Amino acid sequence: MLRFAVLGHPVAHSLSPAMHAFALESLGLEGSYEAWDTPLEALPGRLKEVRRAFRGVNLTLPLKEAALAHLDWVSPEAQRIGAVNTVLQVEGRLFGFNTDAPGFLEALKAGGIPLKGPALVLGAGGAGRAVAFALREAGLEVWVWNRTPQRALALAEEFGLRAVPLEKAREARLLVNATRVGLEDPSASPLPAELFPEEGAAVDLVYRPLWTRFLREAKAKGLKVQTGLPMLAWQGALAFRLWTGLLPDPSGMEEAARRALGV
Amino acid sequence: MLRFAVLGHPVAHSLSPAMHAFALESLGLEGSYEAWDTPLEALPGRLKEVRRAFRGVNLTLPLKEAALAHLDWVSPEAQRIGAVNTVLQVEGRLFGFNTDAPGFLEALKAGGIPLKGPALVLGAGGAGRAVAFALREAGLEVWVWNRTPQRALALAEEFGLRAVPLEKAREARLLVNATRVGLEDPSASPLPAELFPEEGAAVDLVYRPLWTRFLREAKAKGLKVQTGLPMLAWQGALAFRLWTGLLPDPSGMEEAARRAL
Ligand SMILES: NC(=O)c1ccc[n+]([C@@H]2O[C@H](COP(=O)([O-])OP(=O)(O)OC[C@H]3O[C@@H](n4cnc5c(N)ncnc54)[C@H](OP(=O)(O)O)[C@@H]3O)[C@@H](O)[C@H]2O)c1
Ligand SMILES: O=C(O)C1=C[C@@H](O)[C@@H](O)[C@H](O)C1
Ligand SMILES: O=C(O)C1=C[C@@H](O)[C@@H](O)[C@H](O)C1
Repeated sequence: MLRFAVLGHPVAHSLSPAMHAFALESLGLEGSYEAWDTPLEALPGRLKEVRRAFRGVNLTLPLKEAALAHLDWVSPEAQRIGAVNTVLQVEGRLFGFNTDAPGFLEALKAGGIPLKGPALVLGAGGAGRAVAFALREAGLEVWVWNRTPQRALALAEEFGLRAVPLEKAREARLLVNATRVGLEDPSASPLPAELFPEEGAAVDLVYRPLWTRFLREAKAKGLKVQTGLPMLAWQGALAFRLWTGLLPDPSGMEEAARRALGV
Repeated sequence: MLRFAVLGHPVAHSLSPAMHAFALESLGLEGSYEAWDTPLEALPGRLKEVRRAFRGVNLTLPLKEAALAHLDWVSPEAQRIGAVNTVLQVEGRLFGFNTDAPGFLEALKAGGIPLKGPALVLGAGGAGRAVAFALREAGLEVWVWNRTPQRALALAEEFGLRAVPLEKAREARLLVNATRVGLEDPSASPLPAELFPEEGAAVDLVYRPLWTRFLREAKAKGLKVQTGLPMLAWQGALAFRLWTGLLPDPSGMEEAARRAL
C-alpha cells in the first residue's frame, strides 16, 4: 500500500497526517501518512529509508534546504527557491519538488483573492522565498520587505524583485505575511495598522491562531483576507497528486486541518 | 482523472489499452488509457502535450530510442539500455524509465522459468538490449546474436557480454527471441530447428501469433516455453506502479491482453 510521511523536527503538531488521512480515505486508497521526527543529522539515514519504503514524503523545518544535495533530481523552481518540501520515490530514486509555491497560488485563486499587484511579501526567509517566487511567475509586480534590510535587498536581486521600506505596504494590493510575527501571539503583527493599504488583499501564512492580528486588522481596513490553511491544504493536495496522479479535494483537506486544530 | 496512453506507430492493435483499463478498474481507479499514433517526427511535439494533460505514457516503436533527448531525467538503466518505454509526468517535467528490463525478469520468475544460463538473446535491437541488460543484471553469462554481426559485436563489448554465432544456441540454456522474425509470420523463425538445445527454456517477445514458429520449435524440442504476454503484462504493471504507486495484478493484465487478442 501507499506509504507517506512528513519528515522534520518538530512534526508533533503537523496537520499533514490528518489532511492526507482524509486524502487517502476520500480517494478510496489504502495507505498511511505518518510524522517521522527527523533532525538534520538524521536526514541522510532517513532519506535512504525513504528510497526503499516510501512512495513519497513532505519535508518541513529544518530539512527543506539540506535535502537538495541528497536527492537524485531537484526541480528548477525548487532549486531557485532553494527548498524542497515534496519528495517522490520511484525505482529507488528520489526527486525533489516544492508545492508551497504553486500551492500558494492555487489557494489564492480558489479563495477569490485576485493576483493583482503590486504584491508585498513580509519576510525574506524560506517562507518568503517560496511566496516571492510564485507571485512573480504569476504575472505580478512584487516587492519584498524584511525585518533585516540585508536579507530583503539580496533577495530582491536574486529573484529580480524590489526591497521596499515597510511604509510601501500602503501602496500594495497584495500583502503576504511570511514572518513568524503573530505566531501564537494574538497581540502581535509585523505591520502597523496605519501602514495598511486602502484596497487590496492580505494573506497570512501563520495559522496558529487562525485569525491573526494581521488578518483582523486587514479585514477591519476592508481588505480581502485569507488564512494560512488554504495554502497548507493545496501544497498538500498538490503533493498527493505528485505522488499518485490523484488530486484530493483541497477544501476537504483544509477542513481536515481545521478539525485537527479544533478551531 | 488518470490520463494515460501508448505512443508509437503503429499502435492500432496495442494490447496496452485493454491491460490498463483492467488495472484501473481492478484498483477502483477512474482514468483512461488510449492508443495514440505517433511517428518519429511527431514525437517532440507529442511530449509537449503529454506534459500538459497526461500523467504518464508508454512508448513503443519507433519512439523508444529518440525519447531520451526530449526528457528532463532518464533513469541509469534506461540510459544504459538506450531506450525508454515508460514516461512519468509531474509538474510538467518528464522522467524516463524502462520497465521492459525489470518486467522481463519478473515474467520469467512468475512463469516458473529458471534463471539458468548461458542465456542467448537473439537480436541486438532495442528489445534485445533491454533483455540483455536484465539478464546481465541477474548475473547470468549472456551471449548475443544479430543478423547483422556488427550490432551484436558492439552490444557485447558495450555490455561486457559475448557475441556468438547462431550455432552456439545448442549450448544455451535460456533462449530469447528479441527479433521481429515471426511477427505475424508462422512460417518464419530466427533459429533453424536443428540449432535448438535439447534442455533449457525459450521465451519469445513476439506474441502475434501467440505460438510462434520459434516457440513451437522450442516446445517440440522439450524446452520450457513462455509467450510474449507475461513480459508485456509485467512491463505494463510496473509502469502503472511508476505512475501511481499501485501495482495492478500482472496475471490479470495478461489475461486482459489475451482477450484483447
Ligand atoms: N513481449 C513484450 O512485452 C515485448 C517488448 C518489447 C519488444 N517486443 C517485440 O520484440 C521485437 C523487438 O522489438 P525492437 O524494439 O527490438 O525492434 P524491431 O525493429 O521490432 O526489431 C529489431 C531486431 O529484429 C532483427 N531482425 C529484423 N528482421 C530480421 C530478419 N529478417 N532476420 C533476423 N533478424 C531480423 C534486427 O536485426 P538487424 O540489426 O539485422 O536489423 C534487430 O535485432 C518486436 O517484434 C516487438 O514486437 C515484445
Ligand atoms: O506541517 C507540515 O506537515 C508541512 C508544512 C509546510 O512546510 C509544507 O510545505 C510541508 O509539505 C508540510
Ligand atoms: O504494444 C505496446 O503497447 C507496448 C509494447 C512494448 O514496447 C512496451 O515496452 C510498451 O510499454 C507497450
